[PDB]
Amino acid sequence: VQLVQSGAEVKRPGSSVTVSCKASGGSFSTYALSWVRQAPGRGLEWMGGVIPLLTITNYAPRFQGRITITADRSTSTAYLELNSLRPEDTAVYYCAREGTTGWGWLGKPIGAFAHWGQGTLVTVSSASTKGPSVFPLAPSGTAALGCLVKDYFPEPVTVSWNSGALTSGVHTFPAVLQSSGLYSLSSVVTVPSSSLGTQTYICNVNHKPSNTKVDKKVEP
Amino acid sequence: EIVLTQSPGTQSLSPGERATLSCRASQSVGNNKLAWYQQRPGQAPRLLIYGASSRPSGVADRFSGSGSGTDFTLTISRLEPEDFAVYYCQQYGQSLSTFGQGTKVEVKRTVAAPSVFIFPPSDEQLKSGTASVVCLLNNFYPREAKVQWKVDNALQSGNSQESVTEQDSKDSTYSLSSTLTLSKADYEKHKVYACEVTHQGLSSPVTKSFNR
Amino acid sequence: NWFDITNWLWYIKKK
Repeated sequence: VQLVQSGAEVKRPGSSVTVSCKASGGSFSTYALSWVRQAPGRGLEWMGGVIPLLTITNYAPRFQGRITITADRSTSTAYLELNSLRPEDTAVYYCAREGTTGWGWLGKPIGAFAHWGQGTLVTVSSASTKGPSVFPLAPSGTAALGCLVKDYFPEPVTVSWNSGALTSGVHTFPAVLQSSGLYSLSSVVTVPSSSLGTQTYICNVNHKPSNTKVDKKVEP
Repeated sequence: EIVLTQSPGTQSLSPGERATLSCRASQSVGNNKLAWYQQRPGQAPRLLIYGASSRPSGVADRFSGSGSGTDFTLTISRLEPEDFAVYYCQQYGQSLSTFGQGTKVEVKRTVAAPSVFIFPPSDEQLKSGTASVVCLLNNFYPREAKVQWKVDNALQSGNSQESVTEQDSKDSTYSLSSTLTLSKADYEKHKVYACEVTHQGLSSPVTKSFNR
Repeated sequence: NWFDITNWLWYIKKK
């Protein structure tokens, strides 16, 4: 059994999002499929689910009136629709199907969620795609230095150092969401002071949605 | 609605130790339909126990579940490196399924004060009309830390943000980055930029600062 | 309990 979900999506406040989940393996029709979300840094919240053969949905009271879960047995695909979106609906949405006992995947259902999709990040925002500026955090036995990747949208951004050759002492921090609705993150590394003469330090920043790919040399 | 309470929300333990995690339900969980999941940063949760005490094949037998009614326990007989993660309980003994808020099991180590570094705005950024000043609190333990920005000794509010890394897999420390942001014009109205740090490993607050 | 439905389903479809 594998669940594959649709890709990340940016949605405007007040819009509706649809996220899909394609199952392959075992039986689609007679096993319970649920949706569970997780806001950034927060816990898992069960939203609801569907048993496709019976078309019996079951929604958390908190989402009853905003949510529709459907199942298309011809494609083994399940859908979550969530309406009237607000910033607090920003989260990773996972589909999950109940496990089964014993060998194979056609055994007796266990209710609990054994099989999870990879998750779909839905970001609710009015911001428009924007690439970051990349600014050095110049170094002053141990020195610190880094890069400030400021004002980008949407997530994600990745950062490596010296094309992946420098990992020791590297800390790349979670992004923070600024009042502008744009993100900023920082990446730093600590090194021996004496290497500042002998060695080059370059932060490789990649923001695919804006095609910002900057390799910023950071020096004293 | 069944409220599940996982308390404490964090446990600091050493590799090889035993861990017992509590899940208390506000009402009796129907037919002991209580599951436990593990989640590591950046990953989907993974089912460990279902029906209070049943373990899927594939799941390490050092995880066991027990309890019934309102009082449930996940036991990890001996913690391996990969067991340091977040654990959630879930009840599905009623149509309204609920999760606990999770318990993070993290690596206990000796107290380590942050090394603190302050970074003035880059000349590049200053050209653009904005000034961000960054404070780094590096490799500290435990996670609890505070930074306060002062500008000419005036305490700042509403113009900074911070984040914290995940516990380092090698040295079990945390680091924190804070950015103070001002317009260039406002930045140029002041001289001293200071970040003041408080942490259990410091007998009194540490200040790093520069003079614009 | 909606979470028990599929189990009944599984049982009645064996026979």
